[PDB]
Amino acid sequence: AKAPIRARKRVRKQVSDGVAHIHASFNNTIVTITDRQGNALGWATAGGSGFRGSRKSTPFAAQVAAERCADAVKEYGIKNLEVMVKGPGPGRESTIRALNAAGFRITNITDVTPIPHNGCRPPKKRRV
Amino acid sequence: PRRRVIGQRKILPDPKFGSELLAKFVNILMVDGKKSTAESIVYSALETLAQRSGKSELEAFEVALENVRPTVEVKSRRVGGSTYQVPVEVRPVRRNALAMRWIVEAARKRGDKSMALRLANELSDAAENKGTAVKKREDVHRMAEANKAFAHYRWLSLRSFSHQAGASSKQPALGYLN
Amino acid sequence: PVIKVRENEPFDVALRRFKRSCEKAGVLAEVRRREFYEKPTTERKRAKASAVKRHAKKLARENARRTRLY
RNA sequence: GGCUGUCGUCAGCUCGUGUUGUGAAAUGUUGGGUUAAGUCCCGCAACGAGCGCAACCCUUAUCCUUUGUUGCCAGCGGUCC
RNA sequence: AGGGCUACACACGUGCUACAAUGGCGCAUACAAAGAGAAGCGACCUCGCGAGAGCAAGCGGACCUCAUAAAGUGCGUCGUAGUCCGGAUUGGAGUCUGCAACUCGACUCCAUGAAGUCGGAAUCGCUAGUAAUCGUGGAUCAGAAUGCCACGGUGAAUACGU
RNA sequence: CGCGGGGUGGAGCAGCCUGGUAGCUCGUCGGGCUCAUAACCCGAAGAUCGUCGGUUCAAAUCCGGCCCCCGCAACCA
RNA sequence: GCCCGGAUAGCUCAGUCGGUAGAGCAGGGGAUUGAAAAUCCCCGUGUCCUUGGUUCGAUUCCGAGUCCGGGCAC
RNA sequence: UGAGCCUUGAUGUGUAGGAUAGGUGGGAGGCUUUGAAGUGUGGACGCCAGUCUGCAUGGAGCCGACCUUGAAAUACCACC
Repeated sequence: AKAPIRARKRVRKQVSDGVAHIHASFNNTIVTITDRQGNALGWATAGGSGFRGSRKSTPFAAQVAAERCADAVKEYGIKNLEVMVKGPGPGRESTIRALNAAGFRITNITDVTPIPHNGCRPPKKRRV
Repeated sequence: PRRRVIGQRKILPDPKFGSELLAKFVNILMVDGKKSTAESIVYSALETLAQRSGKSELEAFEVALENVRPTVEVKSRRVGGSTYQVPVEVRPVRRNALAMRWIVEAARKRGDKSMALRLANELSDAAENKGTAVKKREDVHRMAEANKAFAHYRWLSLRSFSHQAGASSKQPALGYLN
Repeated sequence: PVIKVRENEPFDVALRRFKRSCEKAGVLAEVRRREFYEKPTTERKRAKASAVKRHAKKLARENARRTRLY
């Protein structure tokens, strides 16, 4: 007779609020949830969400990474979020939009992107 | 190319029913100019379908088209380097035409005895979600689902917009600037 | 950015281009190239050219008035 | 020589005269808008014009008019209908 | 005068007819335009399986004749089997035009009856009375038309967008 | 001297272990795209397995002889 | 000659506590591009090795033997 | 913090079934300061609403026993 409801085995840790980091780049976007005190609570990515090819660097693929990730942290009973945004890729703002539409409350959309003060020499790519 | 947008010649309503959509259906069934032949093959098919099940004659016909209607279709705008298709909403008129066309394509290659049995089965199967043109709608929906949108000249669309004083915004779209 | 100091709830009108300190549109000049050390003499010293484009517009109003362009 | 195919029914191609350039040459024939069109309007050191586009031409689409057989038959008469 | 261009190992362009059931076969039945015709077209008549025959009216072109419009409509029939599909081939008999149809004609009929199950790479024509498809006439022409030239029947997909 | 390996469609290679089986990449020829060649695409053709014999129902294959190509060996005082 | 441990889609593995035949890649067709490289799609196949046995039924759960792979033997 | 040995407590969601089917014998029921039950509050909880149940409250029956369905039937004590 029985045909199932519960999505996973019973919740673990349980921290109520967390930080997310979206590393968006030209080839792929990675969304990683953490604790305030620095601990990965789970991740998912565009490439791991089954896109590959040119689809891997698209706002639509970025969204579907975020919703997949949102499932992985349900085991932690999280409700509130802050989000760090990181890099020049597409999906950069579109990933956030998927997190608020996941039912999460987002505290700050802090773009962090790491900028040399002139610093180390870039590669010279696309050459003539 | 093409200066002027105009089209659509106007069809005469069906003689038995007074209906426009059946009269369009008999055209897309029509080989080699024979309208009076296509008429009979359609009516004998339609009556086979409505006797099989349908309190109204056009009941089971209308739901036949409803299950094979394709919501979105895959178009190519040529980025090059292997394009990969772009979904577009299929306009309701072009929705009807794709849907009617596919049932008849399937009927024409059934190979059973007479187009009236071939057609009646292919409507019968697609009314009840197991036909040859159910499958082709489902296959088109699979290719449309996988290729959920992406598009090109994104950089050029924003700068061609800036050259006409057009806003700081861009999004995936077809055959034209974004 | 969407901006983190606007007031903290998600309000989705904010246009990220109309909300950028600097990010993207110059800031990542430093990636997938080194702008070869005085490549800027031909990349960036086209300042005269864009100052000319402003001069040209400021001229073109006046010539249209005396010629009666409409 | 005649003639014809083709680029192409693409819509362009150029003369006089005036002017600017040492000169080949440009100008007009470029600009603004519009069209099937160098089409038409506006506006200028270019002003005028010719070939070309359009037009006339035939044909078809109505309707009037006149004709009225070897065509026609609504009424009409006769009727083998 | 006879031979030749009309050969054949093969390769290619153009078109026809087909591979079928929206059909082929049979019988009954419907409504066109446009043209040609006194070197010609030729009814009615009786004869021939038929192509054709002879006998003979008529026509100068809205009149007579080529000329039975075909697909379509009706009804029956066949059952996915290279077949009641396809008819290429070849035998045999036969007709006509003309001096003569062997090389090098067209057509009738009996018989027979191939490849062909929608075609690799490639690829072309079209925007609406169009394409597709069905028949009809004509120029040349004693005799050879799938071609070319024209006429009318039935009559579509779709064109968002550049 | 001697010993062991080799002799395949026009080229280079595979299959060679008591066996019946011909494959790959080039080149070739026909068709296609292109103004035309190149390339690119599709189709096809091409070896009676060096040569002679023997064993075998059957041999490129196993066995024997000869010619041809290669590797090693042909010393010791 | 023992103890081990494996024997399935063509392959490796595996949904397979007995009530219940799959993931990854392989070949065909469709859908697109300077055919392709490359997306996306729908089929891919097994009496789980041959025999015993528990049982309400069980391949696997308990067992005997063939072949592969790993030890100690001699 | 692994493991063994071992002390007490426990889950087994098939097909049909009200639900409860770890293998299997006993067995017609167990009544300290009751054994109630039952609605309610939380916890564990997984082939999802299906078991056990701290405990507020209640001192006013679980439930088999041929009560029924099913190869096996349940309560309740052993066995592992």
